[PDB]
Amino acid sequence: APEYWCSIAYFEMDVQVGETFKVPSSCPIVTVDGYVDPSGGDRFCLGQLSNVHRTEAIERARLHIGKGVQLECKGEGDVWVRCLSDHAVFVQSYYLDREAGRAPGDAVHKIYPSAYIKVFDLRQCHRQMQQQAATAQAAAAGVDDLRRLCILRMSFVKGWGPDYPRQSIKETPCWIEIHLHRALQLLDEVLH
Amino acid sequence: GSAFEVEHECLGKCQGLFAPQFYVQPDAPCIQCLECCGMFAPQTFVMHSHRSPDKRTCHWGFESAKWHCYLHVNQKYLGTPEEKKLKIILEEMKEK
Ligand code: NI
Ligand code: NI
Repeated sequence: APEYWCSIAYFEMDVQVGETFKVPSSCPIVTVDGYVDPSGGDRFCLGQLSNVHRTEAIERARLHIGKGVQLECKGEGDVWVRCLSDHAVFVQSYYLDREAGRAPGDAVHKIYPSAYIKVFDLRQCHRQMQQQAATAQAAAAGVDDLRRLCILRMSFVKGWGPDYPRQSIKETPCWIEIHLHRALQLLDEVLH
Repeated sequence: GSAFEVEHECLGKCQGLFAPQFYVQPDAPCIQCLECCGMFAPQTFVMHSHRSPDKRTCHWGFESAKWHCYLHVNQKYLGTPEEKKLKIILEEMKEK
């Protein structure tokens, strides 16, 4: 159904850099890297982007983005990441929180170079969604929270931990937030 | 003179000195932990760390077999003359 299967916003620390990259439903695999072709379509390059508030440190980091990552939408809306870069990437995924037995949002998931890891399951998201809503309703008789089930965030190069010099992802020199549109349509139906 | 420093960031971190002279067989100890002074084969170096993971971090997809993807030059050599030279030598050492 949806026109774009996700859309991706690039940030350097707490400032969005560049425009939001929308990914057409006919481009199930989208590469996000450190090079410079501005085309659009199935590749979102970050090498070329300007930022008036850029620092030496952010510049340094941008060098390691390199081949970056692929984000692949598999069949029934499941999302995989493949880390083409030669530096690891760090991810926020409730699915990975679950798979590893951690409380939601209470871990960061380092993905290692060459790795190909599954970071979201549409059916699970939809189930968790239906279920939490149906219960909270019937108890009476996390909208901002349910929303977060349909979103991944990832930092190239540097992780953020308690546990790390930097505490949140907006303190990392170059990261992205990825809104998954089928998940968001489903939650829209659920909320009605 | 000919050995250069290297590093990895898997399941921890470790810095070492790589001597291309000694890398004569796949299993040849050519890298020394700058902390413990032990000599490691590349694959075993990639498994060698004195720090333990935060256990707030979860590590996905790691394999020592893929050491070639994880081993880099020391950040000391960054934004320096020698960055670009050492990478090709390192890349050459990955081919073998
Ligand atoms: Ni060890
Ligand atoms: Ni030790």
